[PDB]
Amino acid sequence: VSQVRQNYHSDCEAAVNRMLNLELYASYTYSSMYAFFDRDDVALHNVAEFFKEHSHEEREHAEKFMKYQNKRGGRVVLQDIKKPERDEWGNTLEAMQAALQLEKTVNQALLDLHKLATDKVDPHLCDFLESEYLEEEVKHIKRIGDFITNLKRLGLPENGMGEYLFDKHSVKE
Amino acid sequence: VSQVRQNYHSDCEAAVNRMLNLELYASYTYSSMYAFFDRDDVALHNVAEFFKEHSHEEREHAEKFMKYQNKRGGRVVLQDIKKPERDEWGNTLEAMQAALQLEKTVNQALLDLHKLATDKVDPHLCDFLESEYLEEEVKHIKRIGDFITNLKRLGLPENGMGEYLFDKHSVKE
Amino acid sequence: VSQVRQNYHSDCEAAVNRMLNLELYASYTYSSMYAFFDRDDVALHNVAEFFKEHSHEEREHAEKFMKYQNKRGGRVVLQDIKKPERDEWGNTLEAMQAALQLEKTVNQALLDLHKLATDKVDPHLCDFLESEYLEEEVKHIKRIGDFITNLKRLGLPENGMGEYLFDKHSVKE
Amino acid sequence: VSQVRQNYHSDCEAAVNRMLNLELYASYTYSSMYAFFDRDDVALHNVAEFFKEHSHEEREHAEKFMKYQNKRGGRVVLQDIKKPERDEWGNTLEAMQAALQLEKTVNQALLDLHKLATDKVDPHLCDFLESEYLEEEVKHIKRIGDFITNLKRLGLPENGMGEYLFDKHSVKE
Ligand SMILES: [Cl-]
Ligand SMILES: [Cl-]
Ligand SMILES: [Cl-]
Ligand SMILES: [Cl-]
Ligand SMILES: [Cl-]
Ligand SMILES: [Cl-]
Ligand SMILES: [Cl-]
Ligand SMILES: [Cl-]
Ligand SMILES: [Cl-]
Ligand SMILES: [Cl-]
Ligand SMILES: [Cl-]
Ligand SMILES: [Cl-]
Ligand SMILES: [Cl-]
Ligand SMILES: [Cl-]
Ligand SMILES: [Co+2]
Ligand SMILES: [Co+2]
Ligand SMILES: [Co+2]
Ligand SMILES: [Co+2]
Ligand SMILES: [Co+2]
Ligand SMILES: [Co+2]
Ligand SMILES: [Co+2]
Ligand SMILES: [Co+2]
Ligand SMILES: [Co+2]
Ligand SMILES: [Co+2]
Ligand SMILES: [Co+2]
Ligand SMILES: [Co+2]
Ligand SMILES: [Co+2]
Ligand SMILES: [Co+2]
Ligand SMILES: [Co+2]
Ligand SMILES: [Co+2]
Ligand SMILES: [Co+2]
Ligand SMILES: [Co+2]
Ligand SMILES: [Co+2]
Ligand SMILES: [Mg+2]
Ligand SMILES: [Mg+2]
Ligand SMILES: [Mg+2]
Ligand SMILES: [Mg+2]
Ligand SMILES: [Mg+2]
Ligand SMILES: [Mg+2]
Ligand SMILES: [Mg+2]
Ligand SMILES: [Mg+2]
Ligand SMILES: [Mg+2]
Ligand SMILES: [Mg+2]
Ligand SMILES: [Mg+2]
Ligand SMILES: [Mg+2]
Ligand SMILES: [Mg+2]
Ligand SMILES: [Mg+2]
Ligand SMILES: [Mg+2]
Ligand SMILES: [Mg+2]
Ligand SMILES: [Mg+2]
Ligand SMILES: [Mg+2]
Ligand SMILES: [Mg+2]
Ligand SMILES: [Mg+2]
Repeated sequence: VSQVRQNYHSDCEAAVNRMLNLELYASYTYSSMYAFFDRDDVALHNVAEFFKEHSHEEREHAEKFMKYQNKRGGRVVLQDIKKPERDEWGNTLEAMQAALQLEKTVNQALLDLHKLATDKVDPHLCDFLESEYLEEEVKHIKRIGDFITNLKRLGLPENGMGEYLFDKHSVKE
Repeated sequence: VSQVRQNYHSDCEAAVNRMLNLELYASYTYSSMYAFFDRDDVALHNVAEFFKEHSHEEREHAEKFMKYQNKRGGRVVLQDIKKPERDEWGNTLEAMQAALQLEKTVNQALLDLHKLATDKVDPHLCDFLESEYLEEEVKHIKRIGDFITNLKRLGLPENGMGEYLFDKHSVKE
Repeated sequence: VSQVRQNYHSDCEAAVNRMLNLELYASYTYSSMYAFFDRDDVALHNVAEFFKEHSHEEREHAEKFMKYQNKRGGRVVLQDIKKPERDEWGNTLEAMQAALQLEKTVNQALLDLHKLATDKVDPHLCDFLESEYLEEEVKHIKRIGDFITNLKRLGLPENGMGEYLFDKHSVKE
Repeated sequence: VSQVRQNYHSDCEAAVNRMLNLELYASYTYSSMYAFFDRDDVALHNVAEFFKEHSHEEREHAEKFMKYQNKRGGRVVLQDIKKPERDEWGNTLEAMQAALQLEKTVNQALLDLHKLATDKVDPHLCDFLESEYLEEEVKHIKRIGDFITNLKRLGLPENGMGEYLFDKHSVKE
């Protein structure tokens, strides 16, 4: 084993690699959303830029797992980054609904990793998850839920004026 | 009696303690409104922050009565702060209507205290009320009434787009 | 359930609401202490301002629980804020002794909530408690204990000169 | 009558002149206290300077009544400024006790003038009293009472060390 490795279970190492792939998957889905909202026949630029920012964030989340793996003496093992589930995202409401589920999927995986870390008596990995990931997920989920609420209030999906207003007044940088 | 006490009727002292409790009650009701508008299924953040600010104001109003009581040689006597009348506040219109009635209840109590102070020939307490409270109440009542007018114009309670517009254009910090 | 809610047990949600009430209760007790030490026949202003500051802190602690509840998709439910146990607080020693017990009551409730969160496998709530509350409690308890030690050294309750010296040299802003 | 005079009763004009004399009397008493505490066999300089400051304040209070009288079209009529009741003031406690009674005498006279003004339906004179005098009296009375409390706590009159400590830690500029 690595000279640095101490109290780091094989199962946690593998789970970190799986998590990294999921972060990368989330990044790629948000890129798809960005591109959709930048289409000339969609054209909700502030929405698009929100998704772009989230794509970037998720990619940083992935980088931080790679660094974590090496710090603990584990070995980064990459897998294919699967393409997003959809090619087209309907409208701002549908996209936000998809983003909420994505975030909850990410969160569940983080929570599962934390439970594994707990089981294996790995306080360092717990702390990393709690300090760098779990609160950010709560924040994202809350923000997106709040957006959904507003989109529904604004009459989505039918009310185009409402969709326009949201893009112009909600999606603050 | 206190060495400082001069021209301060027992009835005014007691009425000051009652008023203090009412200020605290008002603060707590506005906190409830804040929390309601911060819910993920409500999500009107600027509305929420308006109520939060008013909660803070009312708590300062209470502190100022405590200081006043001691300055005059009276004794602060606290009672339970009753929970707000509702757990849920419907929508921005219903909440603003409740806030208007709350402010008018506060104002009536202030006016009643002023009449007591007058009756007891206490110019100092009159002046305090006039200089620190009565004008602020008029301002609040006016602001909230103006909001109600606008909320009705915007189609509340039914018109969700109108509610959204209000949150984004009216509730200035 | 709320669209945001994920891994948040009903029991934890209720316990958060109870905790919030206790923070508010602590705030109100410290306000009472402030008012007592501001009395003309007590007149220990720096002591009074220490308690005032703690009142404000506790109220901020309460606000942070309200925000936490909403972030997790729970629902804030308020109860009456009970009046403090005493109307009068004796002297600086008695008050500090009461404040120590108050802080320990708060701490015990936080520790109990953490144990519940642990039992329910809620790392997010653990982290919140550990990062925002538990260390602050240790600090407060230590500070107040240190004050008690000094008050006893200074001859409280009998030694008025000692009480005066404490107010003028210990209770630093 | 003066060309400016409007709604100004002869009784109020005379009462203003009496009040002015009382302000001047208060000033002169505080000067006496200053001189006593500056004696080489008393030597409590910070105490002395507190009284000096109050002497100056009272003299400004008198000036403001003179200006008020002329503004309303009354005529300033001066009387002798009587010497203070004592030549010697004992100690810091005795002096503060005398200052408390002096302030309460001043306050009573102000309150009496306000009642006269009320009776004569003179809102301008009411307002002047409330805005320029009555709150300052409450503040002074409170401050001095607080000092008395502390002086008693410190063991006055017998405890010279306590008197010294008060001069060095209480009588802030
Ligand atoms: Cl290992
Ligand atoms: Cl598709
Ligand atoms: Cl985080
Ligand atoms: Cl706009
Ligand atoms: Cl009285
Ligand atoms: Cl309700
Ligand atoms: Cl006002
Ligand atoms: Cl849940
Ligand atoms: Cl009691
Ligand atoms: Cl902490
Ligand atoms: Cl010192
Ligand atoms: Cl006239
Ligand atoms: Cl004499
Ligand atoms: Cl004044
Ligand atoms: Co752009
Ligand atoms: Co992520
Ligand atoms: Co990067
Ligand atoms: Co983020
Ligand atoms: Co905000
Ligand atoms: Co108020
Ligand atoms: Co405050
Ligand atoms: Co008046
Ligand atoms: Co205001
Ligand atoms: Co202060
Ligand atoms: Co607290
Ligand atoms: Co606050
Ligand atoms: Co931690
Ligand atoms: Co603290
Ligand atoms: Co000097
Ligand atoms: Co004066
Ligand atoms: Co001058
Ligand atoms: Co006035
Ligand atoms: Co003054
Ligand atoms: Mg090797
Ligand atoms: Mg392995
Ligand atoms: Mg933009
Ligand atoms: Mg495929
Ligand atoms: Mg954190
Ligand atoms: Mg007494
Ligand atoms: Mg009474
Ligand atoms: Mg805002
Ligand atoms: Mg009840
Ligand atoms: Mg005014
Ligand atoms: Mg729902
Ligand atoms: Mg439940
Ligand atoms: Mg201080
Ligand atoms: Mg009770
Ligand atoms: Mg910490
Ligand atoms: Mg003429
Ligand atoms: Mg005349
Ligand atoms: Mg000095
Ligand atoms: Mg004579
Ligand atoms: Mg004033």
